[PDB]
Amino acid sequence: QQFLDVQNGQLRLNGEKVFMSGMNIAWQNYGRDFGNGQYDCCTGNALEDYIVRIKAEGGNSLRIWVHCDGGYTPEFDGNGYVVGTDAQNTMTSDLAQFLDVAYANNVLVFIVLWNGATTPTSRYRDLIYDDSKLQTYIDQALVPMVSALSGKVALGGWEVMNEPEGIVSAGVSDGNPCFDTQPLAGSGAGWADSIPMQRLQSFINKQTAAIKRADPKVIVTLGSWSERAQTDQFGWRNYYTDNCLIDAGGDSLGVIDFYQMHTYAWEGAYTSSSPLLVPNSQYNLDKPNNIGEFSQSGGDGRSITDQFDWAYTQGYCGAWSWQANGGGDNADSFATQAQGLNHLRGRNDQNAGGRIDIILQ
Repeated sequence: QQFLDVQNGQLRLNGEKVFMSGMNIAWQNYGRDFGNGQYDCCTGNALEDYIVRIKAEGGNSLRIWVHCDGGYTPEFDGNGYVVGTDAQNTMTSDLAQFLDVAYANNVLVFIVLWNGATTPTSRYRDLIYDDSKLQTYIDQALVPMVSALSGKVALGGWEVMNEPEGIVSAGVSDGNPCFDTQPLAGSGAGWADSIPMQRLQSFINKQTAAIKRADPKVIVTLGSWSERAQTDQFGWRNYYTDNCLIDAGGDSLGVIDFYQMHTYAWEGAYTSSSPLLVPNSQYNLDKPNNIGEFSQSGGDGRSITDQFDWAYTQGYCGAWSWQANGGGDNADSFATQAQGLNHLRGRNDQNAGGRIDIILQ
């Protein structure tokens, strides 16, 4: 049995280079889609409809978020130790149902545990700071879930945290360059909290390692809010290299498989080092790279088709637009995002992004 993997700096499925073309969902009911019987009562039909509608437009993948700010899941006891994925222990079965639908539609699913783009709830923040509590998350929620889901063919990968740089203390010197955030000074990082980089990296490293012990074939990614935290080129730094994650968390297995840069324009202009403006090779990375979020509305005027085209032709392993539910600042409509999916449908230039029309059988 074949699952999505990485070789020779390429994303591959079975023999073949593949490109992940799709949308961030990123949720239906934010932080309340999976777990606590929500999928069967309330969210499952809407969520499955996104899978179908994405595939119908020619996409082959999606990114979806689960715990978010920790406000609903996972399930914390009175002292902040985690006792399970959710109060009703439905999360795993809920995701199972979602993944079975994805398989039936030949769509690969990328699952994001935590959100770094909003301020954490105190129980979630405490997992970042207290390893004893984090280990209960790992043992009581994450490992059992990951293990149980380890045979689902449509599970493309896990992602510990969306945009850790939202909650990082930016512009702070350190003797260890892995923990030094001076390259992020003036970037707008740290809009939601000021947690040290080392603690974010450790949190990531430990959970990544735990996912890979529970499922030794699954890939893991980590979506940074801009290129500024995932390249050592252009004056930036790559905070999620094997060496930095291991330096922070101590676990040799806690390494990611593909880099993922999000990109949006600020005051109507992208950075000159935006992944929608430079070819992925200029980042000189040791893993493939996915443009994991972007949008036409959150761009500089270029069209959604221009953006998917750039990702496909200039060295990236995927492109996920923001976002299928159409909601909030910098979200495009589903219809707009569909135009980009349409544009990549049927492509299979192995010298460029590779196969779009994937078949999971």
